[PDB]
Amino acid sequence: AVDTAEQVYISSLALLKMLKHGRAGVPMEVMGLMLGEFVDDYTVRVIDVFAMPQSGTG
Amino acid sequence: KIMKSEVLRVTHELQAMKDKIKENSEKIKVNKTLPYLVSNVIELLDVDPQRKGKCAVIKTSTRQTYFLPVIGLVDAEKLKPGDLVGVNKDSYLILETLPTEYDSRVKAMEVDERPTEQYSDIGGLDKQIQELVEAIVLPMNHKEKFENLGIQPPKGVLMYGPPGTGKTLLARACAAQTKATFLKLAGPQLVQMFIGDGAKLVRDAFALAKEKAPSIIFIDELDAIGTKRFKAGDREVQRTMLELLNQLDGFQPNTQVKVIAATNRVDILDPALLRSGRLDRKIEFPMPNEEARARIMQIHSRKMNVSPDVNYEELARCTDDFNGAQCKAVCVEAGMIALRRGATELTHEDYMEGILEVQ
Amino acid sequence: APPALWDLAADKQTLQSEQPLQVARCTKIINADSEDPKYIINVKQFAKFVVDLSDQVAPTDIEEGMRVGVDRNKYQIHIPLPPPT
Repeated sequence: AVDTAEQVYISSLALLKMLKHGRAGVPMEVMGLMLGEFVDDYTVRVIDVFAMPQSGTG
Repeated sequence: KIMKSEVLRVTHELQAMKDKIKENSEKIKVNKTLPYLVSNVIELLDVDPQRKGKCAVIKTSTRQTYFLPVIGLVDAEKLKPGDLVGVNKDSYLILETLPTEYDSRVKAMEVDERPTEQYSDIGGLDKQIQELVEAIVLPMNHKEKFENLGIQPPKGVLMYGPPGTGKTLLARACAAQTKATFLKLAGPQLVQMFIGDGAKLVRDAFALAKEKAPSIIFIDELDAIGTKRFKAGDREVQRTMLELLNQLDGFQPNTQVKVIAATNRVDILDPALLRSGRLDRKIEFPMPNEEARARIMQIHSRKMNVSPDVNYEELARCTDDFNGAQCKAVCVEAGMIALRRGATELTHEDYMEGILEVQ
Repeated sequence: APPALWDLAADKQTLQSEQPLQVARCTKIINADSEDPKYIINVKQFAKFVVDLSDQVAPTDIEEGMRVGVDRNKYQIHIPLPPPT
């Protein structure tokens, strides 16, 4: 039972990938996966972000 | 054979294509799974000046109009102004088009799979019913021979004669031999309160005959609406009727399911009912004589315990100027009071008892 | 308030029971059935819908023009219901 103060680091990679993914953000539900490395407890860094093929289920 | 050794690479590329079509062909099931709503389609050809012009007008069930071109898979019976088409959530594309009904009051007019009675229930009519039995058996199984001889079966047969002769249960008895889907339709059903209903009923009849599997559509009481008047309601029945004749005259692909008709009287004979597709087969069905009435009454009464001492002379004398369904009512009435007569065996007085009972 | 006391104390499990039974698509009634997978349905808002049958309802329990419960997220028929004066 312990909690810290975390903060999500956002570079321009994930940002621009979410902007192109937002351009491909059709009303149909879309999927994506974020990557990165966990260095400590209260920090998180994202580097690699890609898109996923759409499906009828969403 | 050194020049033919490059075919192996081509076959490897083709089988590689068959190996790689499983994924992009596999997503067809997850993308084309279920159209969530129903949207009406109206065909409207556009022009772009490939860059070819092709578009269509869409109308959703919620009264919302959108824009989309003609898209989807290979279309053969599509491109018509119909309903019940495939559509996704918001992409509004056409994926699976299937023709739809509604107004079920006309769609479910007479939903009959097959009847019980057969052609072997009557007696003394083979010389005139054999042409119809041929005209329903040979166009169903001998379609192969129709190309060697170049034969197209007629679509309009006029089963006319005095009423009460059984022109409905007998055509249904032959419809049991057709093995196809039987669909009745009444003449007065075309006369409706609202305007333009007869067009929807006729285009509905050719919508289920044209769209559905090979079936059998038998109509009756056509003479009750086939009046050639010179406002008037029978002139509205001339709009709907002449519309049907226009669909039996201007449609060369009408080689599909036949339309069998029967009139209870030929007093008002429409002269425009003469054509290969129209009512050309005019086989006269007169009132059966006492011999023929004893035949159809004997085969229709071969199930009840009838006394063997029947010479048919008394019933042959009592049956004067009668019809088929009248003797059927005499048989049914005999099967009705013969129960309460105590004797389980049918007596001979029950014939005249029924004749004088119902008539 | 006395009737709402025991039910107010019995309202705790209504939060863990709120996730199920939440489905309600205005009880849309069907019209006909061309094939067993796809069923043509029409909602009271004059919007005709089509959805496949779920695994919780048997196909033999479907009647022509029958008001039954149906999901508004998966669009499937979760559970039917028996119901003029």
